[PDB]
Amino acid sequence: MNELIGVIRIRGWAATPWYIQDTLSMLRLKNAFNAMIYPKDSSIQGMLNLVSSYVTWGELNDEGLRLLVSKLEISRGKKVNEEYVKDKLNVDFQSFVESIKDGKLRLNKLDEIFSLPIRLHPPKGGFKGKVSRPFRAGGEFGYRGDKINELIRRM
Amino acid sequence: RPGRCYRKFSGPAYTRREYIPGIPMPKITKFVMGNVNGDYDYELRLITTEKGQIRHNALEAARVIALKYLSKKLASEQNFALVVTKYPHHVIRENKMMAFAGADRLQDGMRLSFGKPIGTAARLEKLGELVMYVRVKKEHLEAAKEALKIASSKLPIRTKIEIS
Amino acid sequence: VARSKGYRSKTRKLLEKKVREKGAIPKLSLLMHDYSQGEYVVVKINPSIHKGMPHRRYHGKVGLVVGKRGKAYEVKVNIGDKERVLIVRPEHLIPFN
RNA sequence: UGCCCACCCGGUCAUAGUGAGCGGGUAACACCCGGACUCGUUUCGAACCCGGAAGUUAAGCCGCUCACGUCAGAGGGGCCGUGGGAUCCGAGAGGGCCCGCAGCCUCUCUGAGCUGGGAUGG
RNA sequence: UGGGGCGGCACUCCCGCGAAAAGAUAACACGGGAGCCCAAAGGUCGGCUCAGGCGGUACAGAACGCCGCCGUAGAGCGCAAGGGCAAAAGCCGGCCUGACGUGACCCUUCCAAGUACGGGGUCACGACGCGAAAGCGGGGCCUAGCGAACGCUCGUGCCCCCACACGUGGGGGCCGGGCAUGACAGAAAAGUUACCCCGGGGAUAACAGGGUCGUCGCGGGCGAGAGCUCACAUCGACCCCGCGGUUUGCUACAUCGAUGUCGGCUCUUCCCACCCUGGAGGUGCAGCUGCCUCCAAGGGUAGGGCUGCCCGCCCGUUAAAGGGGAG
RNA sequence: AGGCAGCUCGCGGGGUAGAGUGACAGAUCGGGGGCUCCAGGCGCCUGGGGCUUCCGGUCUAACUCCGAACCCACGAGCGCCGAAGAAGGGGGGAGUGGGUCACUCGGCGUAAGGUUGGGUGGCAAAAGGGGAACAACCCAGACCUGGGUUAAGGCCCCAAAGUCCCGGCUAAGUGCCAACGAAAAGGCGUCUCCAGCCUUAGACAGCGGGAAGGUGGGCCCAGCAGCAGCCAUCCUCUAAGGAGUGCGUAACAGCUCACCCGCCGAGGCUGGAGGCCCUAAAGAUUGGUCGGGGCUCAAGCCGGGCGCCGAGACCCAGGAGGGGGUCUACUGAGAUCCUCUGGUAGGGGGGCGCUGUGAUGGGGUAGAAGGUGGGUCGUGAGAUCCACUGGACCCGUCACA
RNA sequence: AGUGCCCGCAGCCUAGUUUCUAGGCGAGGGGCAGGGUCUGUCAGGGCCUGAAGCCACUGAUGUGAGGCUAGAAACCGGGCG
RNA sequence: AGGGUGUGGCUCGAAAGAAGUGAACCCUUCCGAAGGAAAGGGGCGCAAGCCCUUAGUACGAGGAAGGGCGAUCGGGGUCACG
Repeated sequence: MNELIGVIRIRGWAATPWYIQDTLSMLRLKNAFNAMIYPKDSSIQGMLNLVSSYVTWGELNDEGLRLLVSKLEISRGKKVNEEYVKDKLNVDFQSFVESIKDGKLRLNKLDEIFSLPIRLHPPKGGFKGKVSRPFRAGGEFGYRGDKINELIRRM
Repeated sequence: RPGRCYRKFSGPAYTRREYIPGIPMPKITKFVMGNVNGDYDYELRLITTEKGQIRHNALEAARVIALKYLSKKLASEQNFALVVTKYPHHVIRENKMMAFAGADRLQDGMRLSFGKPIGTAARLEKLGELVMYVRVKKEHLEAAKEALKIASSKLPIRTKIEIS
Repeated sequence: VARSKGYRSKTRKLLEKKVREKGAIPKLSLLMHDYSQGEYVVVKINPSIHKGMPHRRYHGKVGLVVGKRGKAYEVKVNIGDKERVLIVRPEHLIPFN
């Protein structure tokens, strides 16, 4: 159990039950191939259990986190007056970490607090890399331990 | 009416006599045969496999066939005892109205199609429940094997035997 | 077959009381404490007492003390997206938490 | 001193109960004395009501022991569910499996009255 | 309304079950009730505690009474059910009439999310009644026992009655009560039309597909029994498990601006659960005649009488005079 | 300036699944003990009748001493939307009251592409890919063009990619089928796995002998001389034998059965379960299959695995439009930023055409109008143009009808 | 009858503008009020009251007129067979 | 069956469209989105292949420059096959 957790959605947004369709919406997972980071807690645990059959989640590593963040683009940015700017440097931080953060003026120091929705890329070589059905428990949908880190590294 | 008509479950149980008038008398009347309290050694029982309901009509026939096979074997009071476990607590109901009223332009069809009591069944709810069993000594288990097995030939559901 | 909308309809065990507490009203200790505005209460109908019996539709819920009239209290409860007031004698009220 | 020991006023409403055995009272509590007046018995001072108060721990009360009832703890045994998912098995009935939860009965052993407010007794 | 009619009321309100531990939740689902009754079966106060069982006493008795012991409801509480109830809501006495007038808020009716009644709850003002009192009493221990407009009638203190005022009579209004509508959220209401007609309806009947298989035919399992002995040569009782969609039962998915309805005639084809013809076998097969199993659909499988048929009965031959499909 | 479609924590509610019946209400099977009455037989015994107690078992939609998962209330917390795009209040205009199916938990009914309920999902109004075609099955929500990567599925050919790998099994074309297509039984037919019993102190099987006798004891029985109807049973005995199994026989006799020896040197035997396969297993609609082709150390199945193809889902690039946050214009035109992008009933925003009226910098006409064909503009609605034909009247702009 | 309390938007003022719910003013608005009226014997209960509508064009919808279009058996009057 | 669609073949092309102030067609150089190789090397796995390297390199949808060539293309009709 570590604080830094993440999730990737692989299912679409049709045929999505009323229970869950808004949850990912409440989890800002509007549509598949998206991610963000959360502080782990029992309160978060409920959603992942309830949305397990639609997503994949687990504990990040340093390698994944650095790779994950490096993707924020012209329309994939922090809540910096909306605009989803392309981070691309501390420059966007340097002029805009002075709003909610304190002391985080280094690109490396984003290991604590919050983020926004990010638009992912398809997993390389097929999400069905060794699997064929996306619906095996313990292998496909839900919690995958550290292995989520390599799974996102493929992304 | 064929035995396939009531094999599965169609709805809840049906038990309260005071709420369900006019139950036809079950065929089975005697449930224990042989010298109970007699000394027995082999302790073989009978086990079912899948769920369902068993009509008493077959059971009573199963009761008779078991007795004759044992009765001819050694005796009826000899070192053996047959006891059937279950009782026909469950009651079946059938819309017989399509027989009488089904040919005179009366309220035919599914109209008022609640069932009517014509038979009873011994309900099965657990996987592998006792149905009958027989107690013998060491020297007659071989005759007891088919003795249960021949009875099982008439039961609607697949059955299992054991030795104890 | 539509069911009658009797004020106690479909209550075969809703008003059944565990045998360990039958008889006349035991819990005098609960009643004696008094409520004021803003208090939060839980409704638990006593089937024994025939006075001021709240309808079953609002049983086992969270209530708010908004005032007092006579020997009884009135209680605000949200059921759907509306508001309602239940004027009840205190002998079906237990403090929350 | 003290505090608990009963009592009156209680809360908890059986783990606090019931039944039997035994122990404790010169205070407290009853038993117990007697009814003219109060009141009262579709007869009775039985009971109630009043006036009392010798005796007395046998009742009750109280404590303890043992039984059963009863709450739990553990053990043994009995019995067995349900949410979440799959172009999984099975024709179906049904069942396994991965994700979350259990409880149910019955025997054995072990405990089993707590507590607020005031006038006696130590 | 599982076409319509007949059937019944599931058409008014209530209990449980249905109904799946919030609420709501269908059935021409099941088991049932009401269109009242009570001046005491109502209010209060007071007193006693039931059904049942045990022991002893004349008549005396299982059960009339009486004296003791046990009895956690197993009685009783008006009416169906459910629930609730033991110094009581039960039983017995005392006094009473709150089963109160007026004006309120609220619950159910009627979830969430509109609303007539009815029932019920909580009140204030006033006076009552009970008890010493606290207090309890606007009916029945709680959940069924009920009716809008309009018009009529009743009680109520006034109000109004005219193009001038006034007088008397007579009218009109309020506010509440009664007079009803059970098809019970309220028209005043009998049958046939096969002489029918009209606009429609596959939201829907009849023939004809599809689904299904209670029935029907067939199959298999098992085997009480009969056969001289011997269950399985042949017959197989009680039961059990399967198939076909040949009739017959339901289904209303398709067809109502038409898919023209029984039989029969002719004519074609199919299928095999084989009637015969071919092959093989068993037999309680001396041979013939038998009886039965299996394979085998190539071919054949008539002619008459009665009946419109189908079915059915029968005539005389033949190898027999198989049975079904193809809208 | 809070709001709440989710979750967590805290704090409450519950009688359903289940379970129990000595905890009520009922249902229901037996035995034991005692008491009581009757019938029979010789005070006793037997059978039957009633009562009690003890012990055991079988069920409950209208039974519940108990009782989950679970669902719900409220507070707090998390999380999300919010002054770019706003809890509440008011107002204009509707259609909608016949649903269906799939999955899942019911009821009715056996059943049903039946009906009637709870929840979810499509579809209706949802294209695109697979399932052969397809309303509903799975993937997945189509501003457009283009590039790339991927999903559900599939990968011998039709047809894009694997005649891809390991191990094992199937002989029927069983099969090559998610939504769909065979029961009980029989099979040592085959392929793997649990028990139990004998085995080098010689296992099973196999091959010859001893395989026996008083005695064929026998009872009734002509004789049953095991085996006509009931049945016992000793040593001559030992590396071996029964007073003895099935054939038998009128009765025998006899052949065998049971046991040891001689060879024999590998397992053998009996209950158990499973996979695949065979019978069970029969319909024609007219004609033969898994889609076919066709496939048998598989192009099948099982255990697994490895690598790829595959859409409009996702990424990117370019263009477009809506909505929302700066400039000019006698009233529409520009710049910039964010963002949104299936579609009936319905509502709303804006735009072209036809004919007439007023005007109108205005204009156009014997070379108009119209027709035919063809360029060019515009998403389109349409506009607009060139050759010819025609032979006398016709447009642009604004506003209006 | 038409007023009196309070929260509080935009804007304004104040100094910081630290960049500003920091505070006042606070239209509008909201909540408690109050008042007029009938009714109730008081609480109450019903209604009205915080100063803006009218007119004209176009538009939409309801209602009544044939009433988007078309579609019947019917009945009646008066004539003609 | 028909239509749109790709490749072509053959046909009409006066103007109205491009175009000699350069169409169409060839090269050469450059930039480069996401995405994304291979031979060789070494190792591992029975195998089927993967792992680091070669490398986000060659490559690439799109866009820029130069050159050489020299007049039809765009467009209409039909037909072949996908």
